[PDB]
Amino acid sequence: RNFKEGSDIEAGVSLYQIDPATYQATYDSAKGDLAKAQAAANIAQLTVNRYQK
Amino acid sequence: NGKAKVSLITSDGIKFPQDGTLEFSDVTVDQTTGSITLRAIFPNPDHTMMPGM
Repeated sequence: RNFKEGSDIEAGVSLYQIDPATYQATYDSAKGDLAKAQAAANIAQLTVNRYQK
Repeated sequence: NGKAKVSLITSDGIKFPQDGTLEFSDVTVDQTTGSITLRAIFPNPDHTMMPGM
């Protein structure tokens, strides 16, 4: 729990931090793919730039 | 110190040895009650408290 029970809480405020075992992990998932996704476009743009010249 | 004292007469009719901390003030109205019900957390070194009672 992030809070003192009965207390006054702001909106969008973290209250209970949950186990991010699968999630932080999961977050890693797209991360590499993002890392890998961008990787492809990297070359592609790397190519396009060349072809441009 | 607006965090109030609280004391107990344990079921034996004996009052709990030391007072306890009145924690928060809930704003909750139980529709069948009028319940202002609060929580005052209490120390239990000897485990005499046995929650749920």
